[PDB]
Amino acid sequence: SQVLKIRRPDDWHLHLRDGDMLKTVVPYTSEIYGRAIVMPNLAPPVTTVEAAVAYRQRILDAVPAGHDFTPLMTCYLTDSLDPNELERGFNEGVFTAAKLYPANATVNSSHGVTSVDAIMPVLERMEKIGMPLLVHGEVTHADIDIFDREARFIESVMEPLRQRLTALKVVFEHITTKDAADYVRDGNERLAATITPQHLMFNRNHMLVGGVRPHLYCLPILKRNIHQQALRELVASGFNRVFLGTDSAPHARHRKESSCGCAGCFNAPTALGSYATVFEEMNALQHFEAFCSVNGPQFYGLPVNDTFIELVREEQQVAESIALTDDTLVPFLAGETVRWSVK
Amino acid sequence: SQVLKIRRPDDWHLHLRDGDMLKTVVPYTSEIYGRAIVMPNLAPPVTTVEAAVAYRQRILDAVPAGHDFTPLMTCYLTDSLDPNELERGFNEGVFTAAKLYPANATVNSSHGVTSVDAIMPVLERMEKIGMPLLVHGEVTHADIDIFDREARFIESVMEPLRQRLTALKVVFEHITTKDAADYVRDGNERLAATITPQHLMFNRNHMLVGGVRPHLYCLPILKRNIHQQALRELVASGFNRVFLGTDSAPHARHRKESSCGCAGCFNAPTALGSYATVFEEMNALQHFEAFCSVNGPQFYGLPVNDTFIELVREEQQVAESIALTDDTLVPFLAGETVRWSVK
Ligand SMILES: NC(=O)N[C@@H](CC(=O)O)C(=O)O
Ligand SMILES: O=C1C[C@@H](C(=O)O)NC(=O)N1
Ligand SMILES: [Zn+2]
Ligand SMILES: [Zn+2]
Ligand SMILES: [Zn+2]
Ligand SMILES: [Zn+2]
Repeated sequence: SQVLKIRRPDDWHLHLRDGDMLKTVVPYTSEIYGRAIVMPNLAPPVTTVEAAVAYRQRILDAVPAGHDFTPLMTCYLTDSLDPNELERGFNEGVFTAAKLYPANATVNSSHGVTSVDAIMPVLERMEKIGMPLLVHGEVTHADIDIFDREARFIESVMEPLRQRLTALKVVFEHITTKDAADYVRDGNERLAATITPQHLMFNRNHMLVGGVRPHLYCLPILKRNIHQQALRELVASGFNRVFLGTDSAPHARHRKESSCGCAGCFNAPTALGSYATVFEEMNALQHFEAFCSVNGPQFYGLPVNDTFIELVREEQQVAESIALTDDTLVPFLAGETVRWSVK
Repeated sequence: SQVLKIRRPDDWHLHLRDGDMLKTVVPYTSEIYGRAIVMPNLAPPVTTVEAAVAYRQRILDAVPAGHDFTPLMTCYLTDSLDPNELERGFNEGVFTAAKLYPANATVNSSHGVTSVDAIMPVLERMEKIGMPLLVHGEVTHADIDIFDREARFIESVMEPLRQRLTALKVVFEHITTKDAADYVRDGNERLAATITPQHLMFNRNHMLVGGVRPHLYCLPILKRNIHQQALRELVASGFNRVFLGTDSAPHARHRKESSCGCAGCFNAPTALGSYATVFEEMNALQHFEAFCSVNGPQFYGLPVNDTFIELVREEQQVAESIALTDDTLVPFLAGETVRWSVK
C-alpha cells in the first residue's frame, strides 16, 4: 500500500566486473540508478585512461535501451602510477575519482598501494585538481586480527594522510565500525563515507551462527553488533556526508561456495529496498532520499538527478539464483522476502 | 629422521556419525587410538542405554580386523532424560560420561536441555554416582556475539554449576579462549579440558583472511590470536588436566562448501601429527605423551595404554579428499605437507 517517491538514486560504490558477468549484472544497476561509481579492480586493473575508455564502452554496450545510466569511471592507484596519466583522465572526463586499495587487502588488490608514501606525488596532484580519493581503509599486516583492520587504518593511515593533505577530498568507502562512523561524523566537509546494505542489516552473527554463510562474506568483514548499531544510527541521524554505496560485488556461486570463498555480496538487485527497510526501522524515512540521491552528488560536486522513482511496501521474494553462461549467481537475500520494492 | 615414540593415545572427544559415514571414518580413529569418547549427537540423539548399546555395536562392526579399539559411549542430556536411565547406563558400563550441549528454551525435550536449572535432578545424580559431565560450554542466546559465547558460559553456567554441585567432575570440552584456559588452570582436581588441533594451530584470521574457509569453520568458533596463544601455552606448560580431544566432526564436502556450511573439522586423519607439531613448536615435546596418553586416563580413572606407537618426522602429503559412498570428505589440512606422521 505505502508508496515512497524519491529522486532517482545513484550508486557511489559498484563492481560491474567484465565480459559475460558484466553483461549479466549491469541491468540490475542501470534500470534504477542514474549513475554509478565503477570500481577499477579488474584483472588486470584499470590504471590508464585508455583502459578506462574501453571499459566504459563495454559497460555502455551492456546497458539496455531506455535506461539512462552513466558509469563514472575510476583509476586503480598503484605505487608507480604517473600523476600525469591520472590528471589527463580527470581532464578528459574519463576518471571521476581514484581508488586506493592497500596491497593484498581485498579482491584483485595484489597490485594495490603499498604505502601512502610511495604515491604522495599522485595524491598531491589529486588534491590540487580536486579529484576525490576513494579509500578501502584497512591495514594488512598478517598479525593484525581481521576485525581490527579498519580501526587500525584510521589511526595509522587515514588521519596522518588527511593531516598532510588538508585539501584532499576523501570518501571512506564501505565503513563497518563505530570507529569509522565516529571519525566520519566528527570530520570536516572534505570527508565522507559510503555504507552498504549488508553492514546496516547484519552483523557477524548473521554470517557465522547456525552455519557459515559465504554470501554474507565480504570485506571489510562484518563486525560486532555494536558496530552495526553505530552505522544504523549514523545514517538515521540525517548526517549529510554519508551516502549510498552498495559495493555490489558479484562472484559466481561456486566461487562463493568453495573451500576458499570469495569476498563480496551481489546486492544490486535488492540494495535499494534493503536500505528503505533500514531507514524505516530507524524511524528515519525523511532522510532516505538524501542518502540515496542528494548527499553523494553534493560531495562529488555533481548535479542531483532530475527524474524520480517510487518504492512500494509490498513484499517480494528474492530469486534463489540468477543465470550465468556457466554456473549461477546467488543474489543477496536469495530466497528471502524484502519489504520494499521498486514500483 | 627423528622418531617420537608414545604410549598409544586415546581421543577424549570424537564424532563417528552413523551408517555409511561411520564405516568410512572409524578406521582413521581405530588404527591409532586405543579408546575414544564417542559423542551422542546422532539424529535422533543417543539418550537411552539400548540406543548406546546398538550404536557401540555398529561402531565395533566397522572396526577393521586387528585394530584394538574400544568406543566409550555417552548419553546426550535432555530435559526428558530419566536420571534412573542414565545411572543404569553408567552402572552397566554402557555410558562412560554424559554430554551437555548448549541450552535452548525452544528445543524439544526429547532432543535437548531448555535450561541447566531444569536438569538438576540428572546432574545431581551424576554427582552422586561419580559420572563425569562433558560440557560444550557456550550460551547460544541470539543477542550474544558468537565470539563471546564461551566466556559467557563460564560466568553464567559453569561457575554457578560447580559451586552448586561441589563433587561434580567436569570436562570443559574443546576450549578455545584464554578465559577458559585460565579458568581450567585455576580449577581443582574435578575440572579438566580437551583441546582440538585446529584451536592450537589456527585462529580466526586463518578462517577469514584471503577468503572464507568453511573447513576451518567449527564450534566453538576460532577466536582471536591472543586466545590461540593461551591455549598453546596451557598445553605447553605440562598442566596435567588438559588432554587430547580431536572433536573430529565429519561432514560431506557438499555440506561444508555450501550457502550454509556445517560446523566441524574432519581431523581424525591428521590430528596426532598436528598436536606433535604444536608441542614441538612450543619446545614442549616432553609433555606431548602425557597430553595424548596419560592425562585423560588419569582424569577418567582408566588405565593408561600399555602398547606404543611411533611418529616419524618425515614429510608426507595429506589426501585432498576421502571418498564416501556418496560425495567426499575433505580432511583437516587436505593437500598440505605435514611435518609428523605415524610410522
Ligand atoms: N568488498 C568485497 O568484499 N569485495 C569487493 C572488493 C572491495 O570492495 O574491497 C570485490 O571487488 O569483490
Ligand atoms: O559442537 C560441535 C558439533 C560438531 C558436530 O558437527 O557434531 N561440530 C562442531 O564444529 N562442533
Ligand atoms: Zn573495498
Ligand atoms: Zn568495492
Ligand atoms: Zn562441542
Ligand atoms: Zn564435539
